[PDB]
Amino acid sequence: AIGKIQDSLSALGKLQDVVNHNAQALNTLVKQLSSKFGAISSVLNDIFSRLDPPEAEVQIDRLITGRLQSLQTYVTQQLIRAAEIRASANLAATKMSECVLGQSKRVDFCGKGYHLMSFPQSAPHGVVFLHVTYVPAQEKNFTTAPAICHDGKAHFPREGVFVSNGTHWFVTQRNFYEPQIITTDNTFVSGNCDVVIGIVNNTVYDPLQPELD
Amino acid sequence: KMSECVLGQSKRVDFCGKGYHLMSFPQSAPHGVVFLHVTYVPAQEKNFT
Amino acid sequence: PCSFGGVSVITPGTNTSNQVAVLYQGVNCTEVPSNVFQTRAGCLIGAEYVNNSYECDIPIGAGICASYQTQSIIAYTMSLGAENSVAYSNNSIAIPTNFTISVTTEILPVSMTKT
Amino acid sequence: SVDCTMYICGDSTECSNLLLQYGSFCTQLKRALTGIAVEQDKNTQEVFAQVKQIYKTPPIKYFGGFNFSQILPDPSKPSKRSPIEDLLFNKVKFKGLTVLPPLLTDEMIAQYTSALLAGTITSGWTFGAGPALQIPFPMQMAYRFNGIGVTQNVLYENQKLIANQFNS
Ligand SMILES: *[C@@H]1O[C@H](CO)[C@@H](O[C@@H]2O[C@H](CO)[C@@H](O)[C@H](O)[C@H]2NC(C)=O)[C@H](O)[C@H]1NC(C)=O
Ligand SMILES: *[C@@H]1O[C@H](CO)[C@@H](O[C@@H]2O[C@H](CO)[C@@H](O)[C@H](O)[C@H]2NC(C)=O)[C@H](O)[C@H]1NC(C)=O
Ligand SMILES: *[C@@H]1O[C@H](CO)[C@@H](O[C@@H]2O[C@H](CO)[C@@H](O)[C@H](O)[C@H]2NC(C)=O)[C@H](O)[C@H]1NC(C)=O
Ligand SMILES: *[C@@H]1O[C@H](CO)[C@@H](O[C@@H]2O[C@H](CO)[C@@H](O)[C@H](O)[C@H]2NC(C)=O)[C@H](O)[C@H]1NC(C)=O
Ligand SMILES: *[C@@H]1O[C@H](CO)[C@@H](O[C@@H]2O[C@H](CO)[C@@H](O)[C@H](O)[C@H]2NC(C)=O)[C@H](O)[C@H]1NC(C)=O
Ligand SMILES: *[C@@H]1O[C@H](CO)[C@@H](O[C@@H]2O[C@H](CO)[C@@H](O)[C@H](O)[C@H]2NC(C)=O)[C@H](O)[C@H]1NC(C)=O
Ligand SMILES: *[C@@H]1O[C@H](CO)[C@@H](O[C@@H]2O[C@H](CO)[C@@H](O)[C@H](O)[C@H]2NC(C)=O)[C@H](O)[C@H]1NC(C)=O
Ligand SMILES: *[C@@H]1O[C@H](CO)[C@@H](O)[C@H](O)[C@H]1NC(C)=O
Ligand SMILES: *[C@@H]1O[C@H](CO)[C@@H](O)[C@H](O)[C@H]1NC(C)=O
Ligand SMILES: *[C@@H]1O[C@H](CO)[C@@H](O)[C@H](O)[C@H]1NC(C)=O
Ligand SMILES: *[C@@H]1O[C@H](CO)[C@@H](O)[C@H](O)[C@H]1NC(C)=O
Repeated sequence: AIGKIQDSLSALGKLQDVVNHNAQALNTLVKQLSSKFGAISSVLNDIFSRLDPPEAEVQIDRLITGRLQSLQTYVTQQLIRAAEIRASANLAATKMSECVLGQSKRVDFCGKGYHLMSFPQSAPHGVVFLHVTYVPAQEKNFTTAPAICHDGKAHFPREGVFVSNGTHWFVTQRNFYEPQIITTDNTFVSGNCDVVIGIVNNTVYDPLQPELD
Repeated sequence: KMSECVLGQSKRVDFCGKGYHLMSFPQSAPHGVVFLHVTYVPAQEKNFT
Repeated sequence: PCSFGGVSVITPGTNTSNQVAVLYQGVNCTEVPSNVFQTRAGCLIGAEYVNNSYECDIPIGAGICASYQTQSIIAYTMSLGAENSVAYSNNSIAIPTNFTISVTTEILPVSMTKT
Repeated sequence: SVDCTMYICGDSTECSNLLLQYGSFCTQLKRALTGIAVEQDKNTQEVFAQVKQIYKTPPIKYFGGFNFSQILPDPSKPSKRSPIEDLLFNKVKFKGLTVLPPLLTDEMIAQYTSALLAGTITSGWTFGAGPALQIPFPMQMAYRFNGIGVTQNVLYENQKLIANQFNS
């Protein structure tokens, strides 16, 4: 199952998007220098070469305002985008603690299925989590009952569910089919068989008497 | 909340309603989601030694 | 106002095909200037509308997708998923007798370039 | 979305040519608004599309005494909402300024929420870790009491009380 992971790789679009977004802001920031913003030219030396100071101060001030606005746009977006990568780094740090340094009961926080363990891998500007999960398979249907009556008393399972294979009843654990005989060491007693809806008759075996013959 | 309150039972305090979490049911809203949280709340305490 | 709206081009990628269809958003197909289909979302040109429903391939919008399956390009209503009834009864249970171990990936960004 | 040309100039050729002296400001404006418009459909898929199958409840809507008819779809209403969802939905081209429709319609969200409801009533929490496994509801509630520190006999001897309290 771990071997199949390489086949699925040989995905990381979330990591390429971070690179793309910054490359696009740097390519745009440079391109915005070739704009006249309504001035006679876009080059602060050419203005002087063909114009007197009284009027050149106005033309250069227009270009300065335009390019200063470019920097304000750039920095504002970097702050808004840095908050998003920071929120992602907080999620990755939280999973590093809760998925890798321990076992989590949080649903879907550490993969799909029942969390067993996770292994980290380093990626460029990111982290990859290999989530190992427990998935049940191949179910069968059974008849069940909440309790069993014996000697006029209600017996409830300590852990597990009562199942019937068609002719006999057993106790099983809830996550894997593994039947055992219903005994007095497997169950506990509480109340009488007059309050439980759906209680059924069966035999609960006491180990004491067949030891005493 | 959808995964941890509706598709399971949470032990996180106050995360899935006030009280001991039993279950949740989703409802749709025009631009959001409404959760119905079902909790267990004890009542009528007595004194003991 | 004299009807206006954006124009978008739907393309499978030049490494798949060079065919394209165009949706004129909330434009009637009589006021735009083969396969012409009028939908409540605008005028769809270049795809045929079918009554079947498939898994989404090329997403157009408002529940409609296109695919290269049955080749030109088609417009169809998306399927939502498989359907399944749980065999519920008042005294029946289902318990697994076997299991598998699965591995899945999750990817998270942690940093940008410092400029 | 906003068309920058119709906002700034508004069908004027003298202004439209002047926009060429400012560079690629409209390119930034379209990408900034489009990049956050795509996320809005992703936001709704991640909340509701958390189930692979579209689950249905049995016609015999009756679960150990619990009445769920106010949260399940009611086959006699606009589209297909529960009686409670009807309260939730009933209580709540200028010059370029365009509003785009969502990808998922309200009918499609209702169908995701009704499938989640059917799964948790008939299958508990098993459909989120594999195949949906049926178990009777009274027994689901007993497991859920065990998970908070209450023994299961406390539910089974008081089943009628808990169903009455839930329904009210
Ligand atoms: C249910 O399981 C039981 C136990 O396996 C089956 O009953 C027989 O039980 C006796 C002991 O009391 C064994 O010696 C037999 O070998 C069992 N037979 C079989 C076929 O396993 C019973 O048959 C099972 N019921 C059904 C409907 O399959
Ligand atoms: C589960 O439901 C079925 C009906 O779907 C119940 O079967 C009925 O049982 C009563 C007695 O309680 C009989 O008089 C009816 O004739 C049965 N109906 C059918 C169609 O056979 C069954 O009792 C229920 N189980 C529990 C534990 O309540
Ligand atoms: C389970 O076993 C008990 C004990 O044998 C049954 O209780 C008897 O019920 C019959 C009527 O069906 C009465 O005439 C007897 O007086 C009861 N016996 C006692 C000791 O109270 C009970 O009916 C059985 N349950 C089923 C479903 O057969
Ligand atoms: C348990 O006993 C204590 C006393 O040991 C009770 O305390 C009373 O509290 C009320 C206010 O709630 C005061 O007005 C009384 O003066 C207290 N009584 C005494 C004797 O100090 C407390 O109420 C008892 N708890 C329960 C649940 O009955
Ligand atoms: C549980 O599942 C595994 C397969 O995932 C079963 O193991 C296979 O059993 C067959 C014979 O039935 C062998 O030919 C294969 O070589 C086994 N596979 C492996 C990887 O060992 C296993 O037997 C199943 N358990 C039950 C009780 O059916
Ligand atoms: C579950 O509750 C609903 C109401 O939310 C019950 O429906 C009402 O039933 C009474 C009696 O037939 C009618 O007078 C009302 O008009 C019904 N309300 C609606 C909105 O139709 C329903 O009967 C309950 N189910 C059970 C099994 O008790
Ligand atoms: C536990 O508390 C509930 C109330 O929260 C009690 O149930 C109520 O009892 C009164 C008096 O008999 C009735 O008039 C009400 O109709 C009951 N309410 C409901 C919703 O059924 C219950 O009796 C208490 N349990 C114990 C053992 O005292
Ligand atoms: C269990 O029985 C139901 C019908 O009551 C059926 O639909 C389902 O497929 C069965 N499960 C298995 C594993 O056979
Ligand atoms: C893209 O083209 C290459 C060949 O240049 C081919 O190997 C690859 O499969 C193509 N990708 C798609 C998605 O068709
Ligand atoms: C387009 O106009 C025709 C009449 O010329 C009309 O029949 C049709 O319904 C219109 N389409 C839309 C989508 O309004
Ligand atoms: C699709 O079905 C409708 C009836 O529901 C029918 O009127 C329409 O002509 C069908 N479309 C095609 C392309 O056959």
